[PDB]
Amino acid sequence: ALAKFHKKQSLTKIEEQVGSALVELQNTHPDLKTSLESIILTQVKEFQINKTNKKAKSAVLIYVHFQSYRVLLSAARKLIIELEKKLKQIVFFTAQRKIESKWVKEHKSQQRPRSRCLTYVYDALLDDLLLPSTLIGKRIRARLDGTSFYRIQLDQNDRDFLEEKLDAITHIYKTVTTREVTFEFK
Amino acid sequence: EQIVKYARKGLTPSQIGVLLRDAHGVTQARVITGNKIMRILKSNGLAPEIPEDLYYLIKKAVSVRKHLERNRKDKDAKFRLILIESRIHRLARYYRTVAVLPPNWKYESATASALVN
Amino acid sequence: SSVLADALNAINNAEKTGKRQVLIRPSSKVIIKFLQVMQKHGYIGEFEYIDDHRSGKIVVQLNGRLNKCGVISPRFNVKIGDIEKWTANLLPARQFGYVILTTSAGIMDHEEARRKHVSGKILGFVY
RNA sequence: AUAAACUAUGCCGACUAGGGAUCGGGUGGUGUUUUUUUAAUGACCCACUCGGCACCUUACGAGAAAUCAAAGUCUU
Repeated sequence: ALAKFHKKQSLTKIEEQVGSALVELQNTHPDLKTSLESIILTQVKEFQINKTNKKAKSAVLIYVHFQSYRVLLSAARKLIIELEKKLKQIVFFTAQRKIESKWVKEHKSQQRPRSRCLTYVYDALLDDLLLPSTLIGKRIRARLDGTSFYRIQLDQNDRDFLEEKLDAITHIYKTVTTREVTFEFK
Repeated sequence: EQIVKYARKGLTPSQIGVLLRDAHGVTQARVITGNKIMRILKSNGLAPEIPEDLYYLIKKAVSVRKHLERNRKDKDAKFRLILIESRIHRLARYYRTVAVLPPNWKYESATASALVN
Repeated sequence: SSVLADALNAINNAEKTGKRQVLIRPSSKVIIKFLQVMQKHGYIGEFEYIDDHRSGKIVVQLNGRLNKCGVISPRFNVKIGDIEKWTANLLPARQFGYVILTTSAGIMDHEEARRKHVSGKILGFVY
């Protein structure tokens, strides 16, 4: 539906499926009715996970408007389960964050709240992706030359949901952010 | 209180957004109205007069000289009523340069008048 | 109390012990920038990966000679009769030299802003 | 308010360090011992951590030398 979107202009084949897909679940399942009633979308992006296996395994990340971010997290688990069953693709939900500029301030009487800074915004996604479960340990490494590796500590009891998305996440992050992100289970 | 606006952290949570929501949490909560709900109650009241981060320095620092005023021998008391002081002043400025008028308070009956309600 | 020799005097203060570099100041567009012109001409390794309060941006691996000490300097003039003259700071004419000046335009190097005939402040000087 | 008012050694900003030495937290603890028909706890100890304690020490840097992990410290 153009309903469950904010720009409401035109959707992409991916964005379209997602729209009806969502509208589907609130009609089909009575429990997601309440939460999905609320949920609005901002935009959706598809990414291809290209491995050396010449295998094409894609997944899609959806941007939930910040207004419905509360709600999105409220049922996050069940939502993603059904969306993956109903789209046969890997699903990730993020918040639509707007980044502010560092030196491009223009409103004399306006301070750039840290809440929307590049460090904090880009650091956000990681929490968002592994979503259902939040990480235990986060770390940075400096390879000699000058690389920065983010080996992140993930909870053991979540090996299920997280082990699979594991590669997608890495790849989406490298695309949005620019950060290599290896995980480690503890 | 507002320093102790977050004795909520004790039995409610979670420091504290709610007032925004970033690295959020996992528990009941009924949103901004859950906050404001009793977060407005809080100090059995409200405030704003000015200005906590001083409305304390000036206090501890106020009574802080009753002894000085009577004892008068605890020079090892003046040696601090000077400091709690240079402090109670050192604040002012960042308000004498911003939040508190442009003289008084930023100068106030400081040294002295037990203020004020 | 002075982010310059602060950290260049840790690289400096390090390679003399010999090692694999360490942490430093907090970041500074400038710190990072010198800790650029360095790498870009050689000397250092790979500026690094920290992010905190202002602790952010980088550590920075060592590598190579880089001997000895990045130069900190604490005045600021430049151009023509100048630059050439404070090129006496240098560890010898016949190449070697590098004087990481500050150039009206660009935080540049003894030559890197000898470039388009530039000048200004004297930020520092390497190897 | 003089001073047989002192590490004859500055520091707003810190390393060559260690080793040990002391007082915090956090671990293990294994050691004790409380609690007290058994403990847990509490203590004692033990190690181990990290806090920072001060010191002490020179496989380093000095300076003009005795000494210095500084006065080490950017052709001196």
